[PDB]
Amino acid sequence: SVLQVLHIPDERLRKVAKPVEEVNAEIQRIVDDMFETMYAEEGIGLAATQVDIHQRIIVIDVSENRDERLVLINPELLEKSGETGIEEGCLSIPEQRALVPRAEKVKIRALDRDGKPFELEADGLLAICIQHEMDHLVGKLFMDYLSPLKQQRIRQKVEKLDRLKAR
Ligand SMILES: [Cl-]
Ligand code: NI
Repeated sequence: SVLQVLHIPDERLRKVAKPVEEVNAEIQRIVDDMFETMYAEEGIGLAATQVDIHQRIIVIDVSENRDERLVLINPELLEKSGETGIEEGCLSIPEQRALVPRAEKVKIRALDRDGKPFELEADGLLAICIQHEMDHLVGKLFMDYLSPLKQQRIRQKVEKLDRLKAR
């Protein structure tokens, strides 16, 4: 099923996710719904926080052909290096953008969809998306990296867009 994605200024987006205790049937269903939602929204990543489920679960697909599913359950950042930054969007901040400074390279450990442990070294867009999505799990949004005036403008624009969509 496609789930609702929360938009700013919803306070539930600021909630710090708890670790997943056991990757079970419930967790696998959440993962599958998150993929359905991410693809339906034409996004490249989604955190459980964004769908009002406050557990450390991320789904990602940065591929052009939309056929490279990555699941991070309980991800932990092991190392980071380099400097990068692109214009980022966010499904929770619809249609908005900002240049966000990030690490170019990250190494993480996590559990996959079957609950099997793995490690991953990532760079380029994948590394940027991992960091963006991991931020969500600690209640942090790309807005938080910006000036107060820019944050105000972004909030106002999302609020107007949401009124318009609310039909
Ligand atoms: Cl997002
Ligand atoms: Ni986001």
